[PDB]
Amino acid sequence: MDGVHDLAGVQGFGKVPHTVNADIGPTFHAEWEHLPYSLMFAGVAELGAFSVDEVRYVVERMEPRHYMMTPFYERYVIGVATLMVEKGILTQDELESLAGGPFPLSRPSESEGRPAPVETTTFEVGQRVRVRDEYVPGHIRMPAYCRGRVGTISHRTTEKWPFPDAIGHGRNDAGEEPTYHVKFAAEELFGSDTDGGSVVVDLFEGYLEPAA
Amino acid sequence: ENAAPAQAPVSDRAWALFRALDGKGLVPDGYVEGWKKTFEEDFSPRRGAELVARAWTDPEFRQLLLTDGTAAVAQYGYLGPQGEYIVAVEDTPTLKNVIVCSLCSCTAWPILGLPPTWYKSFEYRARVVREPRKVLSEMGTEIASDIEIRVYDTTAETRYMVLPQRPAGTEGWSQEQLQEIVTKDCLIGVAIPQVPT
Ligand SMILES: [Fe+3]
Ligand SMILES: [Mg+2]
Ligand SMILES: [Mg+2]
Ligand SMILES: [Mg+2]
Repeated sequence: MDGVHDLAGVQGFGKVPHTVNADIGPTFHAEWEHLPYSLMFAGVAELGAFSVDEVRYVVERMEPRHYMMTPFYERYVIGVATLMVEKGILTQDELESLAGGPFPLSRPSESEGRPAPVETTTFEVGQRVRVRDEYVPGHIRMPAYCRGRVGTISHRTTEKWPFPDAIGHGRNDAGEEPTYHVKFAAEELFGSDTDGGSVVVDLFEGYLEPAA
Repeated sequence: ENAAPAQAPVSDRAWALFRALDGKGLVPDGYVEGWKKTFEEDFSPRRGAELVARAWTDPEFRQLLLTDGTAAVAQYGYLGPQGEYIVAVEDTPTLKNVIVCSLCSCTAWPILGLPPTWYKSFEYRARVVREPRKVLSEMGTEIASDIEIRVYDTTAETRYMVLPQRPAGTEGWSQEQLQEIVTKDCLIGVAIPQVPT
């Protein structure tokens, strides 16, 4: 999904609000902040209602201005609540009644997702690969800066996982794929407009093809 | 008009979500309190620091940590949620590694701790992939010309930690002494371990 959450390479932001080893305070800066992750785990591991991938995608589905003005942990309150309503576990009415006021949710999905690709390649360390030049309106774990770009395999995982573009929509056809650490030269991603060296992106097999 | 939607206070919304689920019997007794304790007291960068100090003083372990980070971390019993497939990446005299999750906030929770606000910020997510040298400099870490910066974007299930270079002036230190100068920021890759003067 080419949403505002795909922030890598966006220009115009100011300084990162940190200097090294500065005090970051407590883990939680408010008494409610442990709730989104704890209730997500209730949903994933105790109820089986949704996957972690579905949590990432429901946050991506916040209305874009809403996303940009909402602090991190609040985005996951909104995302987990949204999934509980969409799965039929909770109603928005009851959430607003308990909350004492409005509880706007993420927007409905506009994609049914897609299955794990049937045709893929097992790549080896050192091989050159291109990121498939594809546009996916639902969940995908490919940041747009690497779409269509060429890099080299530095690692193939020894484990496999469900394809995000399927399991992030709760589909039954996510299969399993390994992922690949793909090293890109900074100039391949941003031309002359970068001060870095290389970027390594961890890309599912189904996002890749042999280069040239 | 680009205005924010009306919303009840976030505390009220978060506790409403808890109560709605709890009131339906869907949240076991003690469940969210147990997770808060795990997040606050068990997931910690002191664990990644212990792994770094061990790698610095034990060549055999260093080699395992760099080739099979999951196995190395499991010897310490530090695998966990958001930390099940671990890769450690080695800094060298010509290479500085830095970690981000540009799409959200993914972090090796059990050995780095939960990410701090700045790592989840839009500023870090947008900028460190494209101008990591400038970002690190602004944060207080100068990385010279002679060193490649390599940014790892945490986009799938690999969860990373940086194995920083061991600084001069620490020869012979105990693992406890070494652990002390390996901070959360050193594990993320934005800081270099510092030796007091
Ligand atoms: Fe993330
Ligand atoms: Mg975009
Ligand atoms: Mg607000
Ligand atoms: Mg209404």
